[PDB]
Amino acid sequence: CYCAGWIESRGTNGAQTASNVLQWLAAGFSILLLMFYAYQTWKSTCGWEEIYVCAIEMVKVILEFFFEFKNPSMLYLATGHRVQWLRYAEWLLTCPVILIHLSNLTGLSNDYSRRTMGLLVSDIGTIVWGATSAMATGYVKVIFFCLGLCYGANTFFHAAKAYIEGYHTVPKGRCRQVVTGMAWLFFVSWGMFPILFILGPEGFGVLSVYGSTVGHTIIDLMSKNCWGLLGHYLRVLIHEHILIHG
Amino acid sequence: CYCAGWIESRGTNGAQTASNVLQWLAAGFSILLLMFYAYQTWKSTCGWEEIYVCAIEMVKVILEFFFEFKNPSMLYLATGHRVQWLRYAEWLLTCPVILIHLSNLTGLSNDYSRRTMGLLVSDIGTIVWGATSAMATGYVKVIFFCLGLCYGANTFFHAAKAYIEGYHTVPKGRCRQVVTGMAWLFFVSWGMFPILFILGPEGFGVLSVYGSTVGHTIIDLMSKNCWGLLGHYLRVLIHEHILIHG
Ligand SMILES: CCCCCCCC/C=C/CCCCCCCC(=O)O[C@@H](COC(=O)CCCCCCCCCCCCCCCCC)COP(=O)(O)OCCN
Ligand SMILES: CCCCCCCC/C=C/CCCCCCCC(=O)O[C@@H](COC(=O)CCCCCCCCCCCCCCCCC)COP(=O)(O)OCCN
Repeated sequence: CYCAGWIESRGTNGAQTASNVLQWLAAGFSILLLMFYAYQTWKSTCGWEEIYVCAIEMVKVILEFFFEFKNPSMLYLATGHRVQWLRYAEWLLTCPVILIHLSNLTGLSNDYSRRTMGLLVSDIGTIVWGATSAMATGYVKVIFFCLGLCYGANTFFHAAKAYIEGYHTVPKGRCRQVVTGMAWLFFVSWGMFPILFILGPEGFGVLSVYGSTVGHTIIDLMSKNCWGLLGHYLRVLIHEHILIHG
Repeated sequence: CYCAGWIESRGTNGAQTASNVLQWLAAGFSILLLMFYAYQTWKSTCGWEEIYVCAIEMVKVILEFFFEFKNPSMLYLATGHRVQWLRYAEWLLTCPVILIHLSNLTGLSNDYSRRTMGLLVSDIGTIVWGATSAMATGYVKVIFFCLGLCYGANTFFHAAKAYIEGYHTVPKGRCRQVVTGMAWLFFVSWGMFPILFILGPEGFGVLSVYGSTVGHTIIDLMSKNCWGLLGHYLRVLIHEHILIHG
């Protein structure tokens, strides 16, 4: 198997250095957040969503530092396109959990509405179509990217509805500022996901593998570590409000 | 890109014929079920889960008859392993919806418990690990298959709990026989999914591409078309019971 499109070049030895540094920073942040969540589960209240997302992010970052360009994480394909399977697998593992966290922002409701079901179905669909577009190499890539755009538009509409509902159910004060910050982080990072797809090697080859890895690491820290930490803080504030007033 | 493991052989020209015949049968069954579900949505009650699963199955069967060995549906990989991406993408699209149907068997409850959330997370994880094992080529394949086995064991435990809960909430009579048949179909087909993985080219190369396609088509008809039709019949019986008694 030669396929000269496999060797190519992943970066410029400076994007590689930035990617390694950001991977170390993400690993450290995920590890520290995991110890913090373990301590909180021991003492305070803690949700399973943030812990699961942090654990998956830590595992993904370790595998990205070690074997990002190896077969399970990087599919090389007969078309000459190196597909970052690790990215989309981690998306499938985390983003549904992030939206399960988005529903029931206040970690108090035990049940989930059908809007959550539509959210999850649309998100799984949009990640599936994004992966297929990454592996689709051509006009099929454009078709599957547009399918993912439609699914992600539905996902964004449902997520915006969930964010408005959370903003209104949450107590007035610090809680709504935390909800607004969560919404900002969520929408910016989840809208940079398709932007990075377009700019990355999976779309127009502008960002290269290492630059795309750098950008995806940054918005991965934003969308999962920082967003999960803000969700945990929102849950802590809600628990305090329930203890005092409720 | 030569990679002599890509050409190989997909079947014996009889497994190919059986695969084509079963694809035509699945396409016809999905089309007829789609007209039936459209008629039911027009006249009777009909759930979105069965319609969505049938539509995805019809699209998947069309793409399997036409471009099953083409790049978007078949990733060829630098390792020489032809990965059936269409299979795992369709799994990610349907199986979560099948489990959303498994929760709320009686199409009456608007809310979903955290057990449904765990079901969906475990199922997405098990499909992700199955895809990674299909692309992982070696001891990494075994490791990811075992990870998928753990996730699918959790999924099966939660699905069994959901089936017992549905069997007990459903009215006594035809409804519980339909629930039992749904449970039998679900567990047999979803347990043949890893059996077919083991026997297929993604595991031990015993079934070949065409034989694996034949088996997956059969248990795809069982797990999605027949199971969805039985779920629709259960919902129809429950609606009749509500109309008469409830
Ligand atoms: C994740 C995997 C990525 C895969 C990569 C490849 C796939 C490509 C697709 C990925 C994503 C593609 C999406 C692009 C299309 C998005 C267009 C879209 O649907 O836009 C969505 C929203 O998404 C956005 O990003 C636009 C931002 C607007 C929403 C921000 C505020 C709402 C929530 C904030 C709550 C805090 C304040 C609440 C009240 C404040 C005071 C009362 C439209 O809602 P909506 O707006 O109509 O809501 C109902 C409300 N009228
Ligand atoms: C889908 C994508 C496939 C990916 C392929 C590669 C990934 C490989 C993994 C895929 C699947 C891997 C699973 C293999 C290992 C799973 C074994 C396992 O976990 O087994 C699970 C599930 O067991 C079964 O598979 C069969 C369940 C028996 C039926 C029970 C529910 C039906 C109820 C309906 C009618 C019954 C009447 C109810 C009451 C009657 C009156 C009292 C253990 O629950 P459980 O049994 O302890 O429950 C709690 C009950 N005590």
